[PDB]
This record gives sequence, structure tokens and C-alpha cells, in this order.
Amino acid sequence: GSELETAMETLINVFHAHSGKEGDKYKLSKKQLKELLQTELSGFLDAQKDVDAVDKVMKELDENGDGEVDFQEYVVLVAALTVACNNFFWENS
Amino acid sequence: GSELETAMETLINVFHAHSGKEGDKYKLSKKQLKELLQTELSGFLDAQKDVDAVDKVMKELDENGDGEVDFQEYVVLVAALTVACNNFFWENS
Repeated sequence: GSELETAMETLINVFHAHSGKEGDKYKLSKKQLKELLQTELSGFLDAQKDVDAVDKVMKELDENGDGEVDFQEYVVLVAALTVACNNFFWENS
Repeated sequence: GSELETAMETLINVFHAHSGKEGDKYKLSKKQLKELLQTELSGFLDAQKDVDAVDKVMKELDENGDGEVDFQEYVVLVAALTVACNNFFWENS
């Protein structure tokens, strides 16, 4: 297909949107990322099938505050929580 | 926003679409992933600003054939190539 490209542009759209606000408009911070993550995934957080997995990521930012990440990194996490809330990947039957 | 969720569903839509075809409909293979990757990112491959970075991923699958990956992994790679072709993250001015 070709929709894949549409998704990539969508992810960057949001990331670029929160890129401003507070901090330098070039990268996201661990503290700021904490909000950006849930702020958007707020819908998924509503019902987490595996909070234990998400907790690891939530506390990960708590440990590092002055730290930072990149765009790709923002794409990895979102997928981590998406799976935790989505059981369409835990199928075994 | 809330579009982020739309992107997540889009990515899974394609992945789930190619999940069938050949092999077990549960996970993607290194060999099969090679096609799925470019097959979709075929548009980006048209003009790669940094083929050196992509080559590392392309040859990565060549090394491992009987290997395998997961959904999240498919989300990490796509972001790797997206950045290589996208210079909106290499800004320095």
C-alpha cells in the first residue's frame, strides 16, 4: 500500500506540534516526553492490559530528567505502550 | 491531539495485511521483512539522503534469514529509514 507514509507524517505532525511549547524546538526532554506520551496515549492509558510494562517506561523518565531523546525514540515508545494496551499481539490460540 | 491513535492503527493495518501471504500469520521474518520494508517505503527509497544508514538495516536482514522480529520492531525500522530520507531532523541552523 502507501498509507504507511501517511502514518509517518501523522506521527511527526504531533511530535513537531509539541516540539515547541517549552524547551528548545528541536528535541524532546524526558520530563516533557512524559506528558507528551500519556497526553496523547491518554486514550490507551484508560485501559492498560499490562501496566507493569508501561510502568517500566513511566519510571524510566522519572530516573532521568535532564536527559533527552530523538524522534525515532518517540516512535519506539508509542509502540511499546500500544502493544501493552493492545492484546492483538499476545494471541496464542 | 488524538490523531496519534489513528497512525498506530494505520501501521498495524499494513503490518497485519502482510502478516499473511507467506509464513505464519503471527510474526514477520527477516527475509519477508526486507520486502515489506522497501515495498512500502519504496517511495522514500526513491531518494535516500543517507543510504549508508539504510544499508546497515538492509544488510542486517541479509545476515539473518531464519531470524524473526515483532510488531514494535517493525515500528522502529520504519522510523530509521524515515529519518534517513527526512532531513527535517538533521537541521542545525
